Amino acid sequence: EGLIDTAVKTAETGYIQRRLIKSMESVMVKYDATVRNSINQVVQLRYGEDGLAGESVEFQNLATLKPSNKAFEKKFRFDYTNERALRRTLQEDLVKDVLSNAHIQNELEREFERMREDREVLRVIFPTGDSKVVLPCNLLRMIWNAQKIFHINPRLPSDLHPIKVVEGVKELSKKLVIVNGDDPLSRQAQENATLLFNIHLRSTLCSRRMAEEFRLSGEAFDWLLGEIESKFNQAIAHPGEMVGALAA
Amino acid sequence: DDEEETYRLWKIRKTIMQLCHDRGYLVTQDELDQTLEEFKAQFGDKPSEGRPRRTDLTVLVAHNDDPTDQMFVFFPEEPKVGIKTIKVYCQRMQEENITRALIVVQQGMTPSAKQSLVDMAPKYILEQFLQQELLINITEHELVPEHVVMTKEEVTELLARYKLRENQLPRIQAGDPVARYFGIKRGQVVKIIRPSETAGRYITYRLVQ
Amino acid sequence: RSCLENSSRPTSTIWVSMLAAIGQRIVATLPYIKQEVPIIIVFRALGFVSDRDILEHIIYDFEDPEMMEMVKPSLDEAFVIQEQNVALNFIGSRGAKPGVTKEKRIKYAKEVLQKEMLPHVGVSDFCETKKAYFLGYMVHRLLLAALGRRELDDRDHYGNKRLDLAGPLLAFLFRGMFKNLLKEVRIYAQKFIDRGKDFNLELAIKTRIISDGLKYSLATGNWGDQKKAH
Amino acid sequence: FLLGQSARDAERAKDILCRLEHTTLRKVTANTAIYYDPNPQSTVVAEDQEWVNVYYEMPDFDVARISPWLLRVELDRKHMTDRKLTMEQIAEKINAGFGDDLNCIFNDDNAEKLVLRIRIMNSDENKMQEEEEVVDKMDDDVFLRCIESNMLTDMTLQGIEQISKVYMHLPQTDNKKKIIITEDGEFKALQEWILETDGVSLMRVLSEKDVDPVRTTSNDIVEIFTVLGIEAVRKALERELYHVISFDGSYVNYRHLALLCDTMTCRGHLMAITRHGVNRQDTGPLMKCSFEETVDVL
Amino acid sequence: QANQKRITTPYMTKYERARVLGTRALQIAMCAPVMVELEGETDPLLIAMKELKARKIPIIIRRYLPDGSYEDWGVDELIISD
Amino acid sequence: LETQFTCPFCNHEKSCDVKMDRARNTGVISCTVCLEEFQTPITYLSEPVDVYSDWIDACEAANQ
Amino acid sequence: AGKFEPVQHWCRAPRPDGRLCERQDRLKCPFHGKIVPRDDEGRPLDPEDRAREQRRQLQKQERPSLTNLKAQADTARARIGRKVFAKAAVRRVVAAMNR
RNA sequence: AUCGAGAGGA
Ligand SMILES: [Zn+2]
Ligand SMILES: [Zn+2]
Repeated sequence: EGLIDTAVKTAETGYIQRRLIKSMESVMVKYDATVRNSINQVVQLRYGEDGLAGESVEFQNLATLKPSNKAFEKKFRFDYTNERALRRTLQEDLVKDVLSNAHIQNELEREFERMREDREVLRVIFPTGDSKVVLPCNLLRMIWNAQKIFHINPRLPSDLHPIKVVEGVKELSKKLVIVNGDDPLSRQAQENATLLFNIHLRSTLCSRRMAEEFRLSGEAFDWLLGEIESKFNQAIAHPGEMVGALAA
Repeated sequence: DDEEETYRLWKIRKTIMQLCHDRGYLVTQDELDQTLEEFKAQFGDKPSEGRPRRTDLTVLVAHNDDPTDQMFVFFPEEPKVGIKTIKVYCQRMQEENITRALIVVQQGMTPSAKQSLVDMAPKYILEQFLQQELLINITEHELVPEHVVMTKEEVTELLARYKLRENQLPRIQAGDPVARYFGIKRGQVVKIIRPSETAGRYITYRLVQ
Repeated sequence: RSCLENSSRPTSTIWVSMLAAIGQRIVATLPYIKQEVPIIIVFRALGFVSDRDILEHIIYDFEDPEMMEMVKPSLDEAFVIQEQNVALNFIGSRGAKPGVTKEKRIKYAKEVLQKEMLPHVGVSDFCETKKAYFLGYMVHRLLLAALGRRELDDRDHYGNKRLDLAGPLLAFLFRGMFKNLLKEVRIYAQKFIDRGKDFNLELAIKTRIISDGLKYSLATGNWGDQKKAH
Repeated sequence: FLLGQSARDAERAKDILCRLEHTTLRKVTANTAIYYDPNPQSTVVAEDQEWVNVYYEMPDFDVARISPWLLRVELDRKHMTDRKLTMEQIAEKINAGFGDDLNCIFNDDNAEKLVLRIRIMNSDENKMQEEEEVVDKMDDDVFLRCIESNMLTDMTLQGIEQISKVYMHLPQTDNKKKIIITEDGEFKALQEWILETDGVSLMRVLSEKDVDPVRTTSNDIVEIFTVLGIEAVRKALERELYHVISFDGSYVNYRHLALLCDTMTCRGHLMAITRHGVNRQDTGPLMKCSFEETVDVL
Repeated sequence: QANQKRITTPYMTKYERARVLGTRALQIAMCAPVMVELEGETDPLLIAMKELKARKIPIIIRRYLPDGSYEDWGVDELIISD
Repeated sequence: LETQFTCPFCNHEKSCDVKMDRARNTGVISCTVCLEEFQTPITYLSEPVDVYSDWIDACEAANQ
Repeated sequence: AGKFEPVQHWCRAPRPDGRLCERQDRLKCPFHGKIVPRDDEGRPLDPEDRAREQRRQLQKQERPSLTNLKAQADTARARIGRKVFAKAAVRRVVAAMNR
């Protein structure tokens, strides 16, 4: 029976392979980053739905999807009020700034509110709570690389001000562009094409995890932002990619 | 038996009010969420006794943007609607000066009535629904993503942004269940918002054909 | 697939089939007859006229009413034909050329029933009892299958199969070649008897037919007439 | 998928199962017989005079209209009670299907045998139209055999005609369990009854009273396209291809499946990966001829 | 299309790199002048790769858009990813 | 089977057609060239060629 | 998934004889309609349901030329025949028979 | 040299 199946299955599968190629052979990423057929009809406005090449993405976990509300708050909401925990996590001039500067405290609070909103968006996208997702830049491995390149001692307080984390992640998000243009259609399509990656970026690279868990220094964080930018741009699909023949 | 017909009539009414609200006609929250016992209280519990008659079920609604833009919903009593009944509704629409109506039919519609819906279409737009296809609102089903009918201005902005002709958009048939639900005609565009497991969200656009 | 014990002709296949008030009707696909015949008409053409006498060939124990109920629709269907001559006419109306006289249609039907239907049971006259019993056995086997009392046959079961070796394979060729040789001997000699004079048979026999037919088929492996190689 | 308590109580799930699965009279009938029973007052079947007389010793129907041919059907208790079906409903379905032209009477459920008695009711004028009493087809016993053959197989007692079988089970796998977000914000899986069917009739099933109309779905994509439209079949086709590809644990990057499903659906209708789809696009003739139908295309 | 707002990606594609290197190598083999100093390297394709890394290749890439417009980009304007 | 026949009287080929009047259990065969017609009782088993055979037999019976 | 035959109750409306009914119908009685609880003289045990049932009993108590060729087309046996011999009906039957 | 057939390899 195994010899029969080995001899008989092959014609049907090879015919399926042929028909798929002949159905998709001219489907290509254009220089406008839309995916179009030979009659120039739009099949996808961005390849995949995200503009990325398939070879440059890898499995990652969305850290905010599964936690309970208490564990989410405990892990992600920066506590600027426990002076001794700050003193154990941040150097003295940072603790003095964070304890007193109400503007910085408001920035940290609305950082957390943006994570809370992102969590509710994820809960709609992944209603079965499977956190496993495929995304371009492996953030945890890049953080582990920064930890080793810059000899980060996990047991000492960091010089990295949490406001530099908030601002740096806001500025990085503006450089990861899949849909170009200032008009509201471009702006909305850009927000959509990068929503899940930006949720992952904000939740991984939040001020509290950078203080308590990753303990990166300022120079290591400055390196991490450039690494993420460079690796994201290398993941974008190249015009002329014959993505139909690849899919077939 | 009457407990079945009254439930059917209630469900159909609820779906029609949801449809009217989604088309943008002014529908109150109270009638949008009316419960079965409130339907029994307002219209009756024995339609075989004629309580309600399906003539009692008729709906008239006006658009949120223009109180003179109005639509009927008619529930013919006969199971298989013929041209006589269409002519009666055409007359009522002419005297009330109402250009849109939905005709909800129990079993079907005659070929002559079907053609009569085509042959008056520029001045009076009549649409057919079976009652069976109104017993569930298909737009609540998890496979159906959010459909938003675009304005002509928004279509001009879309085509200008992506520098494309209408014939280069992907299509939707005018007979598509959701196109029929929204009542969209040839040459309109529907924006579709769907979640995506790789971007997070994706919008696509379909030209009605 | 009936074949006479000596291969004077190729096999002829008879099908008796049960069709998919409505009831299960049994019909025969006989050779050289254009249309399926109700089996009870075939039995009447073989000369068994009463329904009881027919069922005695098909249902060996009458105290079995489940089989009786299953033959009953076929006794109903054929009841309009009740005499052997009408049945032989009915069969002969089909297959025979439409214009021929009644005697020729009857004779055609008798010829099919003797020589073409079930030749392994016999090709002689007075074989009709043997043929009625075997055709009755065929219907009985079909009834046992329809009632689920006997299992359907397996085409893979090697008891149901035969291996044609070199001998039978060469005999198949040599029959056709000897027939073509006799044909050509008739064709040669007739244009001498048409010319009123005796012929030398040593010139009539074109020995190339056998010598090159067997040689060609063994050379190429096309097992048949060289003219029909595809 | 079921709503409400019918998702927890197995008896309510079984009630919906009976509401879906097609049951004809044959599925609940043990045997049928046709009798010459010319006087219901002295029925030739002995075992049932005690109830038959109770129907005729009252005025609602007239023995002068009764045909002497009786159709007698015996039902069996297990198949009736597995369906919560009653002979009052069976008779109601008979009279709904044939009107007043056909008379039916039935026994008490106290009996060890469930029986109903059917005969043609001849409410004609007694015209001397005596040429075979009908212009061509049949006598009443052959006609009643035809009525039996029809009633056994083309009379519906419950269910949807296309739904040949229904199964119910608890899903062991979380992909079919209901997932909820708790008040504490955790995901939780709920083990609830689902029904799986052989045969499809999505539009009828969605409209059943306790069926969850949000989650219930077919695997037939043409049914999805007909009931729910082009974007629904775009999502369902992705689900079905994903299920086939992932069944052995293999993984293919989503964008390949997405691009195939978009190619199959961008024209607004289900385009087959076959000459009947690919070679009906606006692609030029040289592209078409490289696939199939080479000479006819040109 | 106006040149003041080019909208195509500023990165050179893998296909552009491939064809630019091939075309430039064939030019060098046909005795086109070389825009870089050579450490005695003689292979036209190695020379082309030196000129690519130097940003000295005298070639314009004309990127056609789906609407039939185009953008002209110099090889020295593009970011080289390899 | 063939459903058009040569006329026994006028020898024209495919000139006779059969009308199966099932409701009256009677079959009529008519020649379009000479309009000779014949009627025979038919059964549900009966077919055009049985009507033609009945006509040829009636003709040969009249030659006696 | 369980099954039982709880039919200890009886239809207890009066017969035309004035004797009470004794038929063990489950839910509908051919002579009496939908079954309801009734007293020792057959009156419903519901002041309102006995009124709706009395109104239903009142509704039940409240409810030349040559031989036209259509007059043979209305007989009961032709009405049944047009169903049972319908081409679609006979096909759906034989489709179920082949299965 | 072509056409056809058969036997083999992965
Ligand atoms: Zn003639
Ligand atoms: Zn009673």
